[PDB]
Amino acid sequence: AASTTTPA
Amino acid sequence: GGGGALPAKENEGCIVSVNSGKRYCLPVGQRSGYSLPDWIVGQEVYVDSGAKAKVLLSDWDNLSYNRIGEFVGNVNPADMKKVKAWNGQYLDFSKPRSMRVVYK
Ligand SMILES: *[C@H]1O[C@H](CO)[C@H](O)[C@H](O)[C@H]1NC(C)=O
Ligand SMILES: *[C@H]1O[C@H](CO)[C@H](O)[C@H](O)[C@H]1NC(C)=O
Ligand SMILES: *[C@H]1O[C@H](CO)[C@H](O)[C@H](O)[C@H]1NC(C)=O
Ligand SMILES: *[C@H]1O[C@H](CO)[C@H](O)[C@H](O)[C@H]1NC(C)=O
Repeated sequence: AASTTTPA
Repeated sequence: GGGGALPAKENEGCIVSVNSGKRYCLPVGQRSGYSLPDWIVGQEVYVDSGAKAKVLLSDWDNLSYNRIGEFVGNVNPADMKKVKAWNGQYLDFSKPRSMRVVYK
């Protein structure tokens, strides 16, 4: 639904 | 902007550094990279947007998690803070990390 960020 | 500053074009949205007056602008229809350029990322800014443009900002990278605040016109620096976000929180967009410009 939303844009996400990179994981650890 | 104040007197002498080049105005945002009608289809352009800008963030302007509070410290330096230097700007980062995009036309309607464009977004930043994963983060804003290193010289401005996370720095204190205000929005200066042309009449047809709306600036979407996030305090996080990549315009993410509905942490999105919307800004039109020439915004006072203090009005970058405590702003309604898409996700229902009120967030600080004074030091943004990512940006998109859309039609108002
Ligand atoms: C969030 O990022 C994705 C790509 O990873 C898309 O560009 C999406 O359109 C972005 N969301 C917003 C609000 O610009
Ligand atoms: C963020 O995470 C989602 C999983 O919920 C996706 O993997 C998406 O591609 C990720 N976005 C980025 C920029 O890495
Ligand atoms: C991606 O980074 C953002 C901040 O930019 C958040 O920390 C988010 O929780 C991160 N997502 C993942 C899956 O670690
Ligand atoms: C994921 O990677 C990006 C660069 O690709 C960012 O550095 C981001 O802050 C990273 N996410 C995590 C949770 O460290």
